[PDB]
Amino acid sequence: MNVTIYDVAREASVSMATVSRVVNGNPNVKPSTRKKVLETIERLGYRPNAVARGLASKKTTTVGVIIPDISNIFYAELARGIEDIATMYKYNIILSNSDQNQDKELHLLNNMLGKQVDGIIFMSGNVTEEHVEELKKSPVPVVLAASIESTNQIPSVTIDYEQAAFDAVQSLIDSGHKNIAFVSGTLEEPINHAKKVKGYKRALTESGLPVRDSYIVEGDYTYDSGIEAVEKLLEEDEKPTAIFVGTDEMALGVIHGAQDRGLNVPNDLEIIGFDNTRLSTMVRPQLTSVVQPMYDIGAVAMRLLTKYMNKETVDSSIVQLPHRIEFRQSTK
Amino acid sequence: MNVTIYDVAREASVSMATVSRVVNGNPNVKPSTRKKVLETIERLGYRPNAVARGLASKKTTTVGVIIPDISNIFYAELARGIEDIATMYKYNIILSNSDQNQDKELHLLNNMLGKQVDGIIFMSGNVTEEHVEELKKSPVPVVLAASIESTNQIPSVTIDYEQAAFDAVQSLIDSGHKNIAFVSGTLEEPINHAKKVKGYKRALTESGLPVRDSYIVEGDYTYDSGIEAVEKLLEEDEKPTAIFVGTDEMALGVIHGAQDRGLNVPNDLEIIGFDNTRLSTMVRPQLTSVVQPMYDIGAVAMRLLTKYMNKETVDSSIVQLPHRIEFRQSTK
Amino acid sequence: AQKTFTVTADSGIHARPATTLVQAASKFDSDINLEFNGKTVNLKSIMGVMSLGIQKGATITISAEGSDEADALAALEDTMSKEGLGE
Amino acid sequence: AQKTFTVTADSGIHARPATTLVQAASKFDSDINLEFNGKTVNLKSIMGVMSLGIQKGATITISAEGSDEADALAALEDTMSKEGLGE
DNA sequence: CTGAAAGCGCTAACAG
DNA sequence: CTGTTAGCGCTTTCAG
Repeated sequence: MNVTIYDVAREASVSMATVSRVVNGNPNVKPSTRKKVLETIERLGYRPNAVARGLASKKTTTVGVIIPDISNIFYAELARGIEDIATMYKYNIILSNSDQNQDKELHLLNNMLGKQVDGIIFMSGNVTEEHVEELKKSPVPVVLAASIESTNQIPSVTIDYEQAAFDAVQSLIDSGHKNIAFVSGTLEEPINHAKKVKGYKRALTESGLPVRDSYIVEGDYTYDSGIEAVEKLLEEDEKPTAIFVGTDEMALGVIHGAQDRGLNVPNDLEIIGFDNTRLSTMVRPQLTSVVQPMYDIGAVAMRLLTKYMNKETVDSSIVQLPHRIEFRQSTK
Repeated sequence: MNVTIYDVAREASVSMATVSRVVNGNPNVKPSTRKKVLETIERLGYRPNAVARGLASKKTTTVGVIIPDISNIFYAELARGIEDIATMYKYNIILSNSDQNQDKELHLLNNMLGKQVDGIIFMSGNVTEEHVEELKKSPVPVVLAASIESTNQIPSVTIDYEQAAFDAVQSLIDSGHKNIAFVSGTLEEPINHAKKVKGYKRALTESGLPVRDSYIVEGDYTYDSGIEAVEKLLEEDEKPTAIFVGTDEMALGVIHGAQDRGLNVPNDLEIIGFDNTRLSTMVRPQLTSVVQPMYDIGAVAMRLLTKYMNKETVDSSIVQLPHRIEFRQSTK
Repeated sequence: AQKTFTVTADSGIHARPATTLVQAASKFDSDINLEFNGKTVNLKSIMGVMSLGIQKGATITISAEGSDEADALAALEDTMSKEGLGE
Repeated sequence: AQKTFTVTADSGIHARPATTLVQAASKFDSDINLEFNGKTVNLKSIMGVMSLGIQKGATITISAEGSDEADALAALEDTMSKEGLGE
């Protein structure tokens, strides 16, 4: 434990500039004299100090990650995605929950940089103009993962929530649907307003079915917003023939409330979701959804950050990742 | 460059020791100076590097936390209650997934330790014998969370799994159940063989309603396994009027399972899960599940650990947070 | 100095809601106390509150004793309802 | 040096499966690259692999070439099998 | 209260 | 290959 590097320099009877080498598999050191020292090392119980080194070498081999909430499956999988990769590349990570609130993100980003990180993976649902003023000042590489960025000024990783919007709905147009509604999350959110509705919309105007502003019923992302969004859409008027939901947990509500009034999901109303989270199979008629690989985003995000931190010029700081449709049984 | 302790020393015209004492906000340094320094400080934009200070103080103000899988609902909540409190206590949390497998848990421990944590929230589904060995010889405090190990040699937080289960079965027994089975996670993991099955068993031999080792079918903790554990149990001579699932996801796979077979969960066979993650609500017959305070385990697992690091000592190193059930539609 | 609330929030005094009641009572110097079912706990200890297991419907008594009692009480009232736990 | 499989896992070459595969194929000196639907990428890169978008039922070809080339194949074949993504 | 060396353990130029 | 010489940026006994 306290047997410092110097303590070992004695057992091995070599300098410390030398154990420093053995410890890190340095450039040349006799196989006999290296396993000689590494030998008396384990003998003791010496444990290299990551803080002494951090200081002496200005690198910690730890990244800082700031996601809204590791409690919500979305981020957690994304987080898993990051961790496995940081580890794959011998990095420890520092996790902190911001909860999408403007101050903490900056506090954290400070404590982070203050805690001497080697890179930052930031993720939020609304990357304010200030954030970029902010994030661009950092002294280390920074990348967004599935995070809503505008000027494409700071490296990001994601899938075209716009195309994925279009592709998803199109599927529905191709089958004979003129009255297709759209449930979604907080309107004050880029992913929604910015790309979600955009895709949905152009989808129709592209087919010639301008859309009823009302046909964009929203709500907080829970299963609650589901039976909610349904009841409202239905009784209201026109009783759409198909729905589209901004996530999976909502799509579920969309499906039960539709079964509650009396409709048949596979038939009468065909619904379709986004994300395709575990729960996409955990429902009555399994929910056809638009695949968003949150694990690859995080995995990739961290990997990009890995190059930057190792100075390789791996350009295309804006990475897109294949999304896709998975029709299980929901949509005829 | 980036900015130093000595810098503030000039701009404030005080000694680096003065600057140190205000950043640390230690007692006594006249309001006259404590003030002067603090301006030189936020105007100059200083940020002290936690690494340099770690070396100096033997303290990093950050804890390691081995964890099975952060992607998993159960631990994701556990990891939020932790973080949540570690923040509350000005603590940063390093984190790496272990995958319940014995060798990683032991590599993380030294990577963590050498990184110099100040505490370690350890949590596994199977504490080993060699486990308590290296844990007892750790330099820094430690406590297990949503994890249990025999000898009680280590501080810890958890629930009464034996009672938690026994009460579930009981809820059924008293209702008119003689045949009730147990679909469970990996029997080779103590959480199952040690307290889950025991609870279940006794509950029966208690009311004198004996058990066929057959009724104890084993699945992994997957939604599918739940669909597989029901079809097997329905492929029994005298089918069980009730089942007890060691998870809610699993229980979700048992519910749909019976439905896709021909039984309507509430009547034909009542189903009671464990944990009470959001999922319970997302199912047709809302799933009645024993309740376990995930956030509370970590909340408490971490706060407790702050006591040990913060030298204060309070007695209850083996906390058992209460439980209860939540009867939804799934059963009486 | 104090008050009695009907904890009506589904999760009772648990999770994020709870971790806040325990934060807000820590911002005030006064001595804050919470009794429930006849046992008492420092409204400032996460390990104490969280270990009681207050369910929806329980009746709890938050009590302040000290210089700023009022600021806090007037404080653990707002939080209580802004976090919708009691009345 | 070469082998063709068909991912039969419902996630295809994604999440852990793909990292455990790359990783599994990142411990070999011999070169290795995965090809599919026209594109070919370094099977040693996490950015490359998760670019293809490989879904289930997709068909892929693993090609190794180097001093370890031989075992390189047995190794990834196993991991494809035991990780149950391709068979 | 407030300076003043004395380094925490390591690594990093640069010898040899 | 391997030593030797310096610090990295803070915090601390002690002193006055």
